[PDB]
Amino acid sequence: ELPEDPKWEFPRDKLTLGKPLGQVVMAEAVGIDKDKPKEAVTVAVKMLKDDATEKDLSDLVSEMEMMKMIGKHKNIINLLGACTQDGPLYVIVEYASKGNLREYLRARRPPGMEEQMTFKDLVSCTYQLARGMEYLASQKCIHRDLAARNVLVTENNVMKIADFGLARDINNIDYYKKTTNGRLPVKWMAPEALFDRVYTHQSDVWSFGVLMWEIFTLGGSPYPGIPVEELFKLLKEGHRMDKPANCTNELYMMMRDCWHAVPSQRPTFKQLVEDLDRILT
Ligand SMILES: Oc1ccc(-c2ccc3c(-c4ccc(N5CC[NH2+]CC5)cc4)n[nH]c3c2)cc1
Repeated sequence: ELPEDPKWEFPRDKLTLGKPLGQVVMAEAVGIDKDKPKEAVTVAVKMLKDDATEKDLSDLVSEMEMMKMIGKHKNIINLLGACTQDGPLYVIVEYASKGNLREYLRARRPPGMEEQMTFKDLVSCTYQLARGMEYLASQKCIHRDLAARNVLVTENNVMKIADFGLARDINNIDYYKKTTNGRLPVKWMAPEALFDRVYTHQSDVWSFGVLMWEIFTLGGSPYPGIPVEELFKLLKEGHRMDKPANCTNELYMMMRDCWHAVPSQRPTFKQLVEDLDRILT
């Protein structure tokens, strides 16, 4: 069924599938690193469950193809290889030993809210992620699922944009389907995505604002106490989240600018990068 692409193809005899982290498992990939071709490199492998749908398979194939076209960056989980032939589809990606940003932040919370993090650590985290999105945007990629749970942290605390399952080319949003943007978590979605069936880089900027609010609240849930059923109405009425606890007015203004009603009046990722560098220096 799946064509050949031997630049990306990786032998199935050299992949030992370990414990779970579709389903993702810890694996050892012997010779996946070009410069050390005998050593067992720890990677992440995404595959189908036994109860998978036709959509699950085209989603996974779509995700793989997306990660080949976007290329290489410090602040995105990078495609390492793929087993496409002669058995189950395996999509092989970088292992990030400290897991998702949400649990990473919640675990480092000071006591009494129910290694700790500095203001600068939270600004640095946001800045890493803005650089990741500046690259993705420049590669014509819209992510469509920016959230803390879809950021992974490496052993060295590097922030990696993950879960390209919903990612598209900019020119591959269907204005002429009702179902377009139907599988995006609504609490992270720009209103134009919710309503008008569009999605631009400026839709991702809105999401990145929500990610910022998650970062500065140390892994808090957006619109606390507000059901997704009521959020649609509160947004068109112009509701916006209030400032996180130890967060400066400045970074709150940044979140608020990401949540402008008009997509083209929101800042670009390039502008967020410039501004976050000045605050981090
Ligand atoms: O489409 C997808 C592509 C990649 C991944 C994915 C998910 C988890 C990981 C992980 C990962 C690494 C460590 C953890 N841990 C959390 C901390 N203790 C146990 C290890 C969890 C997840 N590394 N790389 C990944 C890629 C998920 C969906």
